[PDB]
This record gives sequence, structure tokens and C-alpha cells, in this order.
Amino acid sequence: DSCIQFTRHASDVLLNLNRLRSRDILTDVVIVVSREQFRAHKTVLMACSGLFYSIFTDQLKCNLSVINLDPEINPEGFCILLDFMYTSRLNLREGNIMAVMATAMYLQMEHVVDTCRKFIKASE
Amino acid sequence: DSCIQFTRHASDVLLNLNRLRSRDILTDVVIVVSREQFRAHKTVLMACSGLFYSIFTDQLKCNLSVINLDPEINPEGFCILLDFMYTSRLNLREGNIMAVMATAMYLQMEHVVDTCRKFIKASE
Amino acid sequence: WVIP
Amino acid sequence: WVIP
Ligand SMILES: O=C1Cc2cc(Nc3nc(Cl)ncc3Br)ccc2N1
Ligand SMILES: O=C1Cc2cc(Nc3nc(Cl)ncc3Br)ccc2N1
Ligand SMILES: [Cl-]
Ligand SMILES: [Cl-]
Repeated sequence: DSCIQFTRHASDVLLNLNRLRSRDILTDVVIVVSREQFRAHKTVLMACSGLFYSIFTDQLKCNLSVINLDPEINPEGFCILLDFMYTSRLNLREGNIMAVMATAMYLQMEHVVDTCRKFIKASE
Repeated sequence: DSCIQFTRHASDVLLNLNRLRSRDILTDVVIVVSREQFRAHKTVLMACSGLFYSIFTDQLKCNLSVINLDPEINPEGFCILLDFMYTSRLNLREGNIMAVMATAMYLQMEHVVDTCRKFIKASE
Repeated sequence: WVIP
Repeated sequence: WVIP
């Protein structure tokens, strides 16, 4: 086509979605990770995670307001990944890399899994 | 912080939101523009438009499944802008620039209004 | 704005 | 991935 493109549009949209998340506006699901609860937008979770994409396209699960993750999932790892989904920034640290990679594999977040594997390979 | 950032994340999220729109997955509102209807995600509309942000943060309107736009709004102008919201690409043409700018002013999409004013000023 |  |  003969379209023009606004370079910062996608980043501005995500920044606004994160602002809605921070003010708990139009969040439509709670993700339960052991004793912790995380409110989010189903659409953002699906856009970032192969697991959430599969969950919310299921004709029964699409209507659930609460999703319980596997008990092996670390709440901090999930929190770091939820922040990444809404910001593009990943808080990857020596102390959390194993939990973050395990959570990203479970959530099916291929690019996160890739950088974790590379950071781990560098430290061995 | 000491975060790393994935450059393409925001663009990939928006691409996936557009894929959900195309398959009508988790769309939660109909925007009525005269005889035409456009299905969308409230969160994406709020992230792109000052008007939708104001509408869906209203304690009564946040719960509406149908929003009727002012009858002066052109359905093609709205369609072009809805496509822009989900893709960052604006199909701006000599034949549609006036309708697109009028629709972007009504929707409160400042960057779109800005490029329309510049393209119009160049042709005078 | 750019030509994509 | 980059240093933002
Ligand atoms: O690593 C990742 C990230 C991700 C996101 C989605 N999400 C969607 N995929 C498609 Cl094709 N359409 C709409 C949506 Br929402 C699917 C798989 C994966 N794997
Ligand atoms: O030209 C534009 C585009 C736009 C988008 C929003 N959306 C939001 N703004 C804020 Cl501050 N927080 C969350 C959201 Br969603 C507000 C105003 C405007 N004006
Ligand atoms: Cl990823
Ligand atoms: Cl805009």
C-alpha cells in the first residue's frame, strides 16, 4: 500500500495499556500463582504468551475470570514476566534468571527463553 | 533499573492484537458509525484515542457493548483510523485526508491530526 | 512519520 | 535485546 507509519505508535499503545494495568482499568482476569494474585488484560496476555493464547481461545476457559498456574511457578518470575509483557523491559538478574526462564518456558515466551539461555551460557 | 529491552516487543504485541481483531477474538465493543459497525477491543481504542479513553473510564459507559458515534463521522475515515490504531499504518490519500483529519480530531488522536495538517499545508 |  |  501507500500507507505512512508512526514509528512510536506501538510503544505508545503499550505504555497506555500499562497505565490501564497500573490503575486496574478494564482488567478482566486474575492470574493466581500460589499465594499471589496478578490482575491483567486477557488480550495483552494472549499477545505475549503462547500459553495464554491457547487458554483464552478455548471456548470454556475464555470465560473464566480466574486462572490458576501450575504450583511449581514462582510468583516473582511471573511478576517479572508480566512487567515485561506490558513494558518490553525484562528485569533479568543472576538471582532470578532460573525462575524467569522456567516461567517463560511454561508461558511459551520464546524470545525471553532465548535471552535467558544466552545469559546462562555466558556465565558457565 | 538494570533491565534489558526487546526492541520488537511492542510491535509484536500490536501485530497479535490486530490478529485477534481480524478473527474477532475477545472483541468487547461495537462502534456504530451511521450504517456501519466496527468490532474492537475497548483497551486498544482507549490506548489510541482521547475520546475512547474518556468514554470507557466513565463508570456507566465502561459497561456499554455498543457506542454510537456522532452522525457527522464518516465510516471510511473511522475505518482508516481503526486500522491505524491496530497497525501504526495510516492510509492517508488526497481523497480521504479531510474525512480522516475530521475523524482524528473527534477521536482525539493528536499525532494523526498533526500529519494531516502538515500534508494539507503542503498541497495549498 | 515514515515511509514503511 | 538492547540496553535501554
Ligand atoms: O513466544 C510466543 C509469544 C506468543 C503469542 C501468541 N499470540 C498470538 N499468536 C497469534 Cl499467531 N495470533 C494471535 C495471538 Br494473541 C501465540 C504464541 C506465542 N509464542
Ligand atoms: O492523542 C491521544 C491518544 C490518547 C490516548 C489516551 N489513552 C490513555 N492515556 C493515558 Cl494518560 N492513560 C491511559 C490511556 Br488508555 C488518552 C489521550 C490520548 N490522546
Ligand atoms: Cl517473548
Ligand atoms: Cl495518534
